[PDB]
Amino acid sequence: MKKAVINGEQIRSISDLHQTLKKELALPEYYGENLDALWDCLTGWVEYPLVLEWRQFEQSKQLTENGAESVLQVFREAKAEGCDITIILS
Amino acid sequence: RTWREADINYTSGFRNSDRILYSSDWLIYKTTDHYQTFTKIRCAQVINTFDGVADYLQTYHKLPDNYITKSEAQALGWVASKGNLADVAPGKSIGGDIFSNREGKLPGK
Repeated sequence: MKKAVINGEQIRSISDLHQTLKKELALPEYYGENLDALWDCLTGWVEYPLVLEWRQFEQSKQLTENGAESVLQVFREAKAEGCDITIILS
Repeated sequence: RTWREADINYTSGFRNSDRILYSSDWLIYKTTDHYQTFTKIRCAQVINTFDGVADYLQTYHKLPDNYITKSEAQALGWVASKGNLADVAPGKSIGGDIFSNREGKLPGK
């Protein structure tokens, strides 16, 4: 049971969100901090179950150039593929 | 156009940041910075393994035999966290999975 917590109001940028993920998901140092990289890690690194708690999700959308949604979609898509991911949008 | 990806330069341990990306019309790209940037394989002399696999792909239209998808590797008890791929599937690499070109860096669908 891996816990990943994103504090949405802390995010200063899309790159800052990937860095938060690199930390919370304990991704490798070469993590490319992009959507393709994230997908690679979700299906080829992260151990499950995973609980992704995304606090102030709504603020994080503006603090990213609308990039938070595409990051969310990748988690949703991993979940759809059968990864045991609990997604909390708070 | 659809895309697929395979790992490059993988021997043992944890996975690395190198990938070859190939399309349904046999465009072929590589990334060595984990999908941050891509460069078109534009071949030349077959010196390195990116060149090797790209020229295989163009010739046979499939990955070499040393490749298994992620679901196949898992089926054999692959745990990326541990980095035990060379354990459950000796001499194998991950490759052949659909690649969604999510950042739009490669030529569109």
